[PDB]
Amino acid sequence: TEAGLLGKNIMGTGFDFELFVHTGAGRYICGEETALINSLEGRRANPRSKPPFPATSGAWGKPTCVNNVETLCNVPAILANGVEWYQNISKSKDAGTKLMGFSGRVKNPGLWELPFGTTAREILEDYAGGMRDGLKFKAWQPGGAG
Amino acid sequence: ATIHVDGKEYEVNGADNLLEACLSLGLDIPYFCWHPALGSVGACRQCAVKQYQNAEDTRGRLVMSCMTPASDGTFISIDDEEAKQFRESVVEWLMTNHPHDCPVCEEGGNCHLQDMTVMTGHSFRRYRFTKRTHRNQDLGPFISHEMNRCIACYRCVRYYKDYAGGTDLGVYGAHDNVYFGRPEDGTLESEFSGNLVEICPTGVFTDKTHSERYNRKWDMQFAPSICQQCSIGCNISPGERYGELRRIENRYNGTVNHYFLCDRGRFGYGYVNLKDRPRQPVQRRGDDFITLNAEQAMQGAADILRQSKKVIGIGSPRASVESNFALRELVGEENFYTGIAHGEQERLQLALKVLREGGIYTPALREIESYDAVLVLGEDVTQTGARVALAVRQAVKGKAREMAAAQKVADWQIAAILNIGQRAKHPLFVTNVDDTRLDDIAAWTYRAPVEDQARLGFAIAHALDNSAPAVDGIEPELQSKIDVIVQALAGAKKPLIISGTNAGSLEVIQAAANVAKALKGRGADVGITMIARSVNSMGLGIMGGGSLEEALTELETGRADAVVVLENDLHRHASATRVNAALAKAPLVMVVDHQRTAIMENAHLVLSAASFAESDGTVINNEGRAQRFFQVYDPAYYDSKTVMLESWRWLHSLHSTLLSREVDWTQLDHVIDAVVAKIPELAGIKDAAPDATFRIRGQKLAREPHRYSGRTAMRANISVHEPRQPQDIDTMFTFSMEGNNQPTAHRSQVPFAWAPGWNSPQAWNKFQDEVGGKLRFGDPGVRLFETSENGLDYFTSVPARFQPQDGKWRIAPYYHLFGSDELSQRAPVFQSRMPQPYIKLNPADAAKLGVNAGTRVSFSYDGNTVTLPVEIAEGLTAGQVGLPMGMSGIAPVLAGAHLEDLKEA
Amino acid sequence: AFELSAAEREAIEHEMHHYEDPRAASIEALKIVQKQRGWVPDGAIHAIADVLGIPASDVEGVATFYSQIFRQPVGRHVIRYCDSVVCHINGYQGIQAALEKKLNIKPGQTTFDGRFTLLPTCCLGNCDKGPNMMIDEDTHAHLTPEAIPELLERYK
Ligand SMILES: Cc1cc2nc3c(=O)[nH]c(=O)nc-3n(C[C@H](O)[C@H](O)[C@H](O)COP(=O)(O)O)c2cc1C
Ligand code: SF4
Ligand code: SF4
Ligand code: SF4
Ligand code: FES
Ligand code: FES
Ligand SMILES: [Ca+2]
Repeated sequence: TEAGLLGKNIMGTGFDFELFVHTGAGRYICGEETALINSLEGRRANPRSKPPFPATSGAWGKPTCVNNVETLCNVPAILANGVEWYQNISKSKDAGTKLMGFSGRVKNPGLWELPFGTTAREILEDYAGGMRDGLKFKAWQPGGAG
Repeated sequence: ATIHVDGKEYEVNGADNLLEACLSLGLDIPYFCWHPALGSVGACRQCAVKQYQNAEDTRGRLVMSCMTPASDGTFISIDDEEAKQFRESVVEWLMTNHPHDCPVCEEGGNCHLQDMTVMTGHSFRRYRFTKRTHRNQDLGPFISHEMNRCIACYRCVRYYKDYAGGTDLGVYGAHDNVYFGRPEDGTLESEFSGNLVEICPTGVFTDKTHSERYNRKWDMQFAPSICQQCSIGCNISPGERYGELRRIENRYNGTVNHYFLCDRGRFGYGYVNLKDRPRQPVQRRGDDFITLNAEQAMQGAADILRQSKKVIGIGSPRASVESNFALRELVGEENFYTGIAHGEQERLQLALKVLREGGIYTPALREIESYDAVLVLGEDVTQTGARVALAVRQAVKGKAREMAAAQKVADWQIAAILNIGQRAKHPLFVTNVDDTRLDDIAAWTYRAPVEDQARLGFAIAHALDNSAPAVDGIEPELQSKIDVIVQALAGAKKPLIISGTNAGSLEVIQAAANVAKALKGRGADVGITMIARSVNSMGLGIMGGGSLEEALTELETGRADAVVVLENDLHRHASATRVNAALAKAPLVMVVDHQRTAIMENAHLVLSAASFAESDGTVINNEGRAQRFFQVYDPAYYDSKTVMLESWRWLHSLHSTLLSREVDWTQLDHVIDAVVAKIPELAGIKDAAPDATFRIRGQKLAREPHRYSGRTAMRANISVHEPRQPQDIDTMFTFSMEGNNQPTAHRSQVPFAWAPGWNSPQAWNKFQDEVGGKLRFGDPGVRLFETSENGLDYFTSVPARFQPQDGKWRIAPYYHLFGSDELSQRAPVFQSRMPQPYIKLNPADAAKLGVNAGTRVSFSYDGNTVTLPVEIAEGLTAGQVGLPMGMSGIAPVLAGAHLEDLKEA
Repeated sequence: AFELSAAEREAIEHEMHHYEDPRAASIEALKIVQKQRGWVPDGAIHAIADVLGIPASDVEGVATFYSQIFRQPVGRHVIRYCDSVVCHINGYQGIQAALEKKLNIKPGQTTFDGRFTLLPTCCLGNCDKGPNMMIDEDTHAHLTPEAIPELLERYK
């Protein structure tokens, strides 16, 4: 907003947009999108039923779209470098890159940016360095606790 | 729409969800979190059915039927094995933490959770771990709290908050420690908190008044009666046991009071069980009180009446139509006096003239919820007609309903409706002498004297229609608010104007009639509602007669030497000193009453009348609907020395013994036919209920359930020989189980709801054609008058502004739901709930007198210096003093009355 | 007896400026009261209710719903050890045992002087550096049981 990128008359186009940061109070169910809308309204984070979708009536009965941080991070890359660049990142049905990484008693527990279609053994061996010393691999969860 | 349930075709309404459509067809789907009045939220997951995409589908999918619309060509299955196993699993998961409490729980035999545990066929416990527990809160004198029994169905919070508008009940906690209650211990603030005992499907919220003298539902004797605590006329089921009134359940009337009562009706029944009630006729002989039976009391009373030269009768709005008519027949039409003040009778007659001659349709209580704008003029409905306030809240939420319907959201998906309609609501404009309980949802609240409220109404009528008389002296900001009201009411498809006789002002009713006429002239679908004071106020107004002041002058001048007072204490309608002087001057006072009143000290004869629980009769409610209430129990069954008859029976036998020197304990239908023949305006009360010859395939209607217990032991302490069953010649009901209470029986009067497998209040679903709709074969009750073709004229009597004059003090009425009704005051459980009487004063007036908040001031009216402690009322207008009406010594005839000698004690 | 301060009321009203409905500032109002006074007392619910124009039952339900809004008195410092799955893999149980040995309490309650209170918490979003522990404003990673006395001695 100091540089005019947010607020009234952004970039001289007449478009007004105000961005706020709402810090949560520590509950896991608040990540659910309708429950996120409910907790944004200062209510208990009970999720809502669909239909109606949040696009029809979400936050305070208004049209509302909820998106992840990473999706809104790939949005500027699409809008800057082009669409046909984004479809040609990987030869997979899931276009674009993704933040992947193995964690838990491995040699290199971290996070890297890989195209879709990368096999899980590549992330474990070529990036995480495999398991730690004297540990036999038993199982793995691809996408967290759920 | 067309659905296919278990391979069988059904024709339903497409706007309903699947659960209510299937319950309307007689199919049994277990459910907890859905209610016909509250909508669907899909919490409890009990209503699961299996839905298929088409007829040639085998896999299907589990869906919640309460959240699934009953669209055309919808293929489902209830008796699918997977759906049955899931419903059993839901009941089992609810049963893992449930306390081993059924023998010591007041909901046993009336429990929806018991019914659905049995209905799912779940009876083997494979859970071996610990069960969670909770502390209980104190919710006041009415509702008992037991949080262990909760199943987290969220019905209480949805009803109390989204429906009733209450604020102090809520859901706290988290994952499996969800708590339902108040944030701290204290009385539930809502006037409709008592419906939680029927909303809650478990034993969390229970009737504490019933829990004192608890008995199970199969042990009750029920009757279909009408609540006697105000003029709305809500249908109730009084249930008794061992000769005392035990409980008041809601009785479903789809036209009036469908699922909900108010707390005054539900809990103010304790006056029936008072031990100082008259149970035998008592004659005064010097200082001796001789107890008589029926025959000798009738003989002596008729002899003394025959030696008298003129007998006058003083009726009451508490008494039924038949008893008032019987008194009118006994004393003569010209000698019959309605036992209300001249101003009260004038306001009542004007309200009746507006209702049955104004050409504007008066809605039923259920139909109020469909109006688009509400203007309440001078009537504190939450304290006088509370169910009208609940219906007004529903009509206010109608705007959110319409906004959701504009987005193609179904009417049963209540969460989406409340989400779309965030705070947008239909316009509500309430006027009172102070703040009302509808101010949280009112678009505007006008705190002003009754003359100023009437002037506001006349200004609204003038701005809506220039033919109406104008008001001179309107402030510009008041004119702007009047214009806001005018554009809100003119833009409404169905405006509703509510007023009543409790304001104590004729001009308020005249202004409301003017507003309704102005809206009618513009082509709007306007409705008008008038809130009376007592249960049969409209019936007494239709019957007519003189005022109480005329009867008092007749007693004082010596023209009348005999007075028969029917169900009237005479102190709520006139000054106590003048009433006592007139009754002491009269050589014969005969009080036919069921409550120990103060006028029986000087009464020569006291006839032990029956209350509503021990009598039959007809009552006309505030919208002019005749409703028949039936006797619940015979008072002579347990105490054989009790001579307690109907008031119309007493007066008809007195008339017969006065004429032919012979008693005649008549029948109810004879008195009904006499009313219909003599009074053509009350000709509709014949059709309120069928006569005593009405049968369902040759058998009567049962008052008690099939499993009524202890029939050879309840009276065994008196005598081991079983007494004769009490015969009911007046009505079609029997004082036994030997009768019909089938939900498919062709009748409208239903004493209680019970179907096999449905022992809870959810059996009313079985007793309706569609759930949440009307009673099958029609709701009981008949409107007396139709809407007139031509209306009245504009009332040109526009009052002047309220002028605060020194020395005088205008009494502003402050009604209380617990304390303004006389019989409700007599109930012992209301004494803790009712507040200490506070005299309400403006801060400016209290500074003028120098009195602070809490100090006692003494004032004299009719030579009676009484003292009250001061409460400061900021919303009151200076020059007015607020008085709580109906309380100890403060009669309701003080509304609009001046006051002298307001000084600090 | 609970009186809101002027700074608390100003911050609460400034948070009400950010939304189109004053109810939406209930979580931040409770967090402001908790940050100023350590926790949220019983009168704070009614004070926030009168400020925001929403019923006290709603504020109580919000305060009891969320785990980080404390409705009981806590110590001057809060230990929040992550009990989730990745820190369980990296051995949070030794960290919890060391904390129970040092504080000489069970999780959930407070020390006799109110110096620390111990709380099992959700996943802190630092699973690649597990196990993790949150003191009042500071996150700590790569925990060892021997580092508990030297880490807890810097919080008085
Ligand atoms: C229990 C539960 C927790 C969730 N937590 C998160 C979360 O923490 N962050 C997140 O981005 N999505 C979370 N989601 C997914 C959201 O519902 C939603 O899909 C997402 O936030 C936005 O969708 P998007 O991936 O297209 O941006 C959660 C879903 C569920 C059912
Ligand atoms: S609520 Fe119902 S199931 Fe629970 S203890 Fe009471 S009667 Fe039994
Ligand atoms: S207290 Fe009763 S109505 Fe409320 S959620 Fe629990 S079971 Fe349902
Ligand atoms: S609104 Fe009136 S008639 Fe209805 S339950 Fe209450 S007191 Fe009885
Ligand atoms: S009745 Fe449908 S889920 Fe509760
Ligand atoms: S599992 Fe502990 S920080 Fe995520
Ligand atoms: Ca009878």
